[PDB]
Amino acid sequence: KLPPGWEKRMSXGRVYYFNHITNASQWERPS
Ligand SMILES: [Cl-]
Repeated sequence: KLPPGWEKRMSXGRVYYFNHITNASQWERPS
C-alpha cells in the first residue's frame, strides 16, 4: 500500500511516483 496521495504513474513504459497532496514526484517507490 502506497502512503496517502501517492500514485504510481507512467514515465514511456517506465514508472514514477507522484503525490497529489504535495505535487512532489520521485523516481523510487516511497518506503
Ligand atoms: Cl502509510
